[PDB]
Amino acid sequence: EQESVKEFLAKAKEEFLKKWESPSQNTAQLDHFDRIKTLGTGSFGRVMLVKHKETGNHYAMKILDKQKVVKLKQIEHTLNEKRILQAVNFPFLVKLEFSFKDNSNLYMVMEYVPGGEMFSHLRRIGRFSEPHARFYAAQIVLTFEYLHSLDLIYRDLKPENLLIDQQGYIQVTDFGFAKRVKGRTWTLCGTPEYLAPEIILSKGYNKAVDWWALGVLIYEMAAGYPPFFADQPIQIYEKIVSGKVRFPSHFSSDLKDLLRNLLQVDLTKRFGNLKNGVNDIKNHKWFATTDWIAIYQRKVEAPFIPKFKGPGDTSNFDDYEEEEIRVSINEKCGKEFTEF
Ligand SMILES: N[C@H]1CO[C@H]2[C@@H]1OC[C@H]2OC(=O)Nc1ccccc1
Ligand SMILES: N[C@H]1CO[C@H]2[C@@H]1OC[C@H]2OC(=O)Nc1ccccc1
Repeated sequence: EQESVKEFLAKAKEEFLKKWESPSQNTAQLDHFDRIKTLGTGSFGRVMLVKHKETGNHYAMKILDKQKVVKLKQIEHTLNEKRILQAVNFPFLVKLEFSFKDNSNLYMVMEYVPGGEMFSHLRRIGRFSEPHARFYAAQIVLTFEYLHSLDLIYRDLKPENLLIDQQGYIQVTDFGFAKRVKGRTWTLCGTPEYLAPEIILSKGYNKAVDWWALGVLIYEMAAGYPPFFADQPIQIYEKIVSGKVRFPSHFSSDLKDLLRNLLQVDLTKRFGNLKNGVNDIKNHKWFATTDWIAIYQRKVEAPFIPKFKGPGDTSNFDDYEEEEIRVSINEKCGKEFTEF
């Protein structure tokens, strides 16, 4: 397709490109915030809940150690992440509010989403019913239609990266592997359980890898566990490239048919990567009850609302050792991060 969708995406690309070509920089500093709690950690950064001292607003602050970014070969990826986040705008993406750097670290200050990760709720309940999984899946389909139209690939879809907001809708966080890509790209990155066969085989790959990952996510939401799993990654990779996938008997026939077309090992036959693009997915029988405009407008009542007391409640996140945010007397890796 309808002209309203075509015109929506043309305007979205226009607005993205203006920010992409003139990124914002240096819009706050560390001592504007009080530190509250660590919400998660990793090899080269962590995420902390903070409170802005003048306004009282809460935020999730991602802190990356510049020297560890360089050593783990993530320079280009960290520059991709901040440039993309400062340029996008869509209902189901977390908003970037501030960014800045100092002698030691890079900082990205995001909206705080207090309901926690979809992964926690999935494991507490066991599995989601098909209507519940389908509500979340429709939001990811729309978000990928938006990102792919901007020539972006997301490359890290998994339940840990989908936060649940106060109204029960998804907010996608972590753009650490996202990239603007005209054609193909080649980096090995992602989480093993979610990787498409063409990534594992070191091929040049495209946006079809996000549609494969959506197949893995929908299977995991409806079954309670992902389709390909093992103790060592090499064993996971062998199952993925065979693509041999068994479905629980409680799966509907429509769900199995959709999953066979998303978890298609031949990328030239995979739903989302054919001539009709995303409409092969939106028009599939498993989505026949979905009102796509109502989801986009956030007019559907959600299947589940998280329990929390207020905008600063951390009870839906877990506990980590609290470490210092040190800032060196001397500047580190200045050249490498000039554009940040
Ligand atoms: N979590 C982000 C995204 O929604 C919130 C928040 O940031 C401000 C507000 O932004 C939007 O509602 N964005 C939008 C709306 C319609 C079409 C395209 C983009
Ligand atoms: N989203 C989580 C779960 O899948 C990914 C990711 O974390 C690592 C990996 O974990 C599993 O494959 N879990 C599993 C496998 C079989 C039975 C029960 C659980």
